[PDB]
Amino acid sequence: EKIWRPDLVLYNNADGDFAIVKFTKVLLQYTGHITWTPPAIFKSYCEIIVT
Amino acid sequence: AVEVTYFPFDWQNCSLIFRSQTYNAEEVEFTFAVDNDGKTINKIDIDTEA
Ligand SMILES: *[C@@H]1O[C@H](CO)[C@@H](O[C@@H]2O[C@H](CO)[C@@H](O[C@@H]3O[C@H](CO[C@H]4O[C@H](CO)[C@@H](O)[C@H](O)[C@@H]4O)[C@@H](O)[C@H](O[C@H]4O[C@H](CO)[C@@H](O)[C@H](O)[C@@H]4O)[C@@H]3O)[C@H](O)[C@H]2NC(C)=O)[C@H](O)[C@H]1NC(C)=O
Repeated sequence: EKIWRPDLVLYNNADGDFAIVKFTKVLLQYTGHITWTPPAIFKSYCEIIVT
Repeated sequence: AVEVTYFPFDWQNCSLIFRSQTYNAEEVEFTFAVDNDGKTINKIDIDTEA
């Protein structure tokens, strides 16, 4: 929460969360490199063919 | 995951996996707690009071 982040969104979200809600800590290296690996539960629309 | 083959006369193997969400093994490590006798409690503890 303390740093700028990309605002990644699941565009084809069905009825769950659109973006990351679990704001876990980021690993910051001395070179300025940041790795952020949040968990999520994605509920995504998928056209189901039942033929 | 439920092994259904002998349901309802079945036995299961359920895992409980604990880890640090933030730190790698070099930064934070784990050891099992020892009992009053100094024996390592490498199992789920069961207190008869609770
Ligand atoms: C309930 O569920 C748990 C978890 O699933 C089971 O415990 C696991 O059981 C499996 C075997 O079924 C164990 O896997 C075996 O581990 C052996 C030891 O190597 C491990 O540990 C060393 C530690 O230094 C590591 O370096 C290594 O990478 C491994 O993690 C291996 O020798 C075994 O190898 C065999 O299988 C592999 C394929 O998986 C083959 O490639 C090999 O040639 C060989 O045939 C195997 O990998 C696993 O470690 C257990 N996890 C634990 C104990 O935490 C319980 O057994 C299960 N209880 C039941 C069913 O009663």
